[PDB]
Amino acid sequence: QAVVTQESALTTSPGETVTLTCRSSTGAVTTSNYANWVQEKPDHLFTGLIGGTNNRAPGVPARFSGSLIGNKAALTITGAQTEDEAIYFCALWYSNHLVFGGGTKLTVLE
Amino acid sequence: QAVVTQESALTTSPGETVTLTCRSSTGAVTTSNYANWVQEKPDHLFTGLIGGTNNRAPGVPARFSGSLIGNKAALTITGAQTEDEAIYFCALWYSNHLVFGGGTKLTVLE
Amino acid sequence: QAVVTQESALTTSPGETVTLTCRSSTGAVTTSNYANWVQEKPDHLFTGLIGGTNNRAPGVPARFSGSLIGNKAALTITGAQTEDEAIYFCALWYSNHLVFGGGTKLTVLE
Amino acid sequence: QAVVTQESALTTSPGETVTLTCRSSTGAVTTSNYANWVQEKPDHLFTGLIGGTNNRAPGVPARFSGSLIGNKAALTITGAQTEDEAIYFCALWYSNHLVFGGGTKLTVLE
Amino acid sequence: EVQLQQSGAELVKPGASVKLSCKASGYTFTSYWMHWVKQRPGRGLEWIGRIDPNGGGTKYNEKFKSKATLTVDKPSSTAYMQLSSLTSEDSAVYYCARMWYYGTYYFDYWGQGTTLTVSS
Amino acid sequence: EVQLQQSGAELVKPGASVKLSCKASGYTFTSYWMHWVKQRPGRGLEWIGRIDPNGGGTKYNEKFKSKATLTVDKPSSTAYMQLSSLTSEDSAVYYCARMWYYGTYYFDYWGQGTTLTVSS
Amino acid sequence: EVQLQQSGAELVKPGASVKLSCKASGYTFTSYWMHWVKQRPGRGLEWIGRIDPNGGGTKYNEKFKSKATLTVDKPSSTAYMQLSSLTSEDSAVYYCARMWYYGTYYFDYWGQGTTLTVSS
Amino acid sequence: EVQLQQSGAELVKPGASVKLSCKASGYTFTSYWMHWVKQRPGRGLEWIGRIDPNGGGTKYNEKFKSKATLTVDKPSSTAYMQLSSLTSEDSAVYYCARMWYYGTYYFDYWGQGTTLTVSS
Ligand SMILES: Oc1c2ccccc2cc2ccccc12
Ligand SMILES: Oc1c2ccccc2cc2ccccc12
Ligand SMILES: Oc1c2ccccc2cc2ccccc12
Ligand SMILES: Oc1c2ccccc2cc2ccccc12
Repeated sequence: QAVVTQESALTTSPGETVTLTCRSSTGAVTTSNYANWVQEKPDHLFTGLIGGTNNRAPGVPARFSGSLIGNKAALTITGAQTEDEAIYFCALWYSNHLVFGGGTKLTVLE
Repeated sequence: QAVVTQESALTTSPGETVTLTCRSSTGAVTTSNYANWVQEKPDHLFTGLIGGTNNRAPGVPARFSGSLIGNKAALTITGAQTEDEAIYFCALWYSNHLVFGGGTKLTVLE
Repeated sequence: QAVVTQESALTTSPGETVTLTCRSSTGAVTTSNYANWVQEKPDHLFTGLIGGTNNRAPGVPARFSGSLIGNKAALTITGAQTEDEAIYFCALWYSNHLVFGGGTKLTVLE
Repeated sequence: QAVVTQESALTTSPGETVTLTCRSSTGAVTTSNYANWVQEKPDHLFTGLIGGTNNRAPGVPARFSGSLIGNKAALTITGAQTEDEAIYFCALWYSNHLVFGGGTKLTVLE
Repeated sequence: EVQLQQSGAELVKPGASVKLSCKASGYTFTSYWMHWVKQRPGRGLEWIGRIDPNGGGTKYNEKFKSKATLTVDKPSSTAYMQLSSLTSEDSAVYYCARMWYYGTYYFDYWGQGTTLTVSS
Repeated sequence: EVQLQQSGAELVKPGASVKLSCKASGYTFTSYWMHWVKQRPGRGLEWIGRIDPNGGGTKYNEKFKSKATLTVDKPSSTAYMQLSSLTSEDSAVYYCARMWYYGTYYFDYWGQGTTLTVSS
Repeated sequence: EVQLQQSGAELVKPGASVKLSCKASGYTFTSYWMHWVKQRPGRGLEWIGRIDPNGGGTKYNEKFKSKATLTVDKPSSTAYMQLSSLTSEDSAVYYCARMWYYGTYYFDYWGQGTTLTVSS
Repeated sequence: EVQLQQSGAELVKPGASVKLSCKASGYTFTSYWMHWVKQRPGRGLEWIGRIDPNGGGTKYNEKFKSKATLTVDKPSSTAYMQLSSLTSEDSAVYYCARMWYYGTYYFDYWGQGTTLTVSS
């Protein structure tokens, strides 16, 4: 089956820029995958940040942006804040269903 | 049996007004149900906010108010604060016993 | 066997005075019981506050005091602070071994 | 097998100096053990502080220092801060593999 | 406030019978009503029974109608929950809940919940 | 916002069939798509199915293709997930996820997730 | 302060025997007393035993009187708890607790608690 | 920084074989060493293996010497852990840990840990 792989955790500082990657086990992540990025904060609260590779949900700041890099999809966060500390999951569309990665825990200190 | 249904989570902002609904599986929530609203905060602490549809516990601010809307009971919170972030359960009286919903987690950001 | 009973939770305000009780199932709590009071805070951290009914551990403020009241031992906290929010367990000595109650969770708001 | 023993918890104050010890069950902790000290903070985040007895990871302040004392390895923290509150694990090298202690929980109040 | 008072924790073993208590600190038992609510982790809170002191009216359900029973106590003033034939499945936190519903103001104050362990 | 609406919790028993709901508060069902995602503790989130209201297109997997089924509802406007032959292994939090993917802007708003307990 | 010192964690297997230690940093063993308290999740804290160094007085209960045993140590100065015939049910955090009770001031300082795992 | 990179999560079933990866972002594989550490809840962290890229030196223990095996990868540059004959007991978080130990300064940066679930 399709396995999605992302890093387990990245530590960062406020005002610093961090990148989260997401690879497909089937080959390249392409725009038919419509790469999804969803922030999870404590108590199982999921919030969709970006859909279809690079499209922002209403009121996600422009500091968050998605893109394809090489064979992977990337989520980049510019000028990290302390409020940005969460678990960022990647979900890829494979024709008719999503497949999720394990989620990248982002630590901001502090 | 009687099943009570409420939303699983609502996200809000401070100073903003939010509404929590509670439906009966038996038909309309009526005033014989004496709709109960109980705030739960971390470490299994339950506090009764409103009983019998619209009656406040001593020292619940007037920003919290219950009512019947259509076939459902509603709890409305005016001018949300950050301290308002909790799990709000609905309990309905069916002749001789309460029946609880799953609880609506309210997130305030922030 | 000997069962020790205390309240499950008390809610309080800062600057306000709260009392925690502890009863013996064998009869009166007496000074041969050397009533013990131990504060527990998150991550299983236990700190002995009072031993032998009324004797303070070094540097417990004088706001904490133990005593016998009727057939129960009491712990009273004067001028509650927000830092006082913890789980207060009672332990009684029955000749050669302690026996613990369930612990009274104290909430301070806030 | 090789068992590593450290204290379960030490409570401290800010500006105060605390020491964490780590003993080998095989004999003395020696410099062939390359004593490792790794801070763990909530949500399973491990950060290597000191390796090979006394060598700091880049940007660990000079307040943290490791050493051998008697038959044990020690980690000493000078001028404790509130941010220093974590679980400090000791790991010893036995020829080709690490062996971990249980981790010393450090509480700073506050 | 006004406040409800339950015991912190109770330990029992399969087959035994346990009683949990619910005290009113500063009210009228003769007017009002009482509930018992079971919270297990991920089962939410499950409504169990009721209680009336004089003649009586302690009402359960055709799962509770057997081992689960509720009661009152006069000179001190307390509400009771009994669990006969304790099972390992009975382990949870039991909440009692306390006042008004007569036609006056104000609200119940949910007890703090009794943790029942079974068995160790 | 726009927002997704699911029920807080549902209780079921092994062998039974349960239905979970997903409501759109302020959108167009006729344009968009819907997912159901199972989160168990330490299994992460497992992608399950899909849904289309008109003719249909509710797509699962050769583990889900049996008891797990998805659906829509017109006059009110709701998406459905069915779990036939409920097992104790089916206990988890099921997330529904909601809008766009037509060629316009903006994003889905993940529902809050329905906790399904089985059984007590 | 004064402070109690226990080991962080111990790993054992069913059938084996384990010993847990409790050190005094800056006191008099010859005057005082020692406890061992088992905390399991949701069992609360269960009182177990005692200890006296000279002739002796290490006191348990007719569940503990078998595998559970307590002790002292002179030149270094330590209190002991033994668990013979380790079971998977023995897995918990064991607290030792430390000073006074002679007729002087001040208080015990509860150890940090030894996590015993059984088995992996 | 410098930083270690592992996959977030992997799902497997009893009997299968899984491989977990550990990447160096900005270092020299030819100089240094690599570990794999299993953390289960309440088992703490259990040291497992090792690895050397050229001829080799991947060292385990007479419990790990069977299904557990470690490795390297050259053109990309990665360390490997294999779990053959996966069991339900193998479910944990596996940490890889990364640099120096040659005779230079500075320190390893522990990976973020791969959550292995088995099975659902
Ligand atoms: O005990 C109760 C209640 C308890 C909780 C909520 C509503 C109630 C309504 C009641 C109405 C009549 C008699 C008793 C009642
Ligand atoms: O429903 C969806 C999606 C859902 C989530 C993410 C990407 C999607 C792409 C789609 C493309 C075509 C039709 C439906 C689609
Ligand atoms: O060891 C102890 C105690 C330990 C804890 C609490 C009270 C105690 C009273 C004691 C009285 C006499 C001898 C030993 C005693
Ligand atoms: O890989 C290692 C180590 C890893 C962790 C801690 C100490 C180490 C010492 C080493 C000494 C020689 C060779 C490899 C070594």
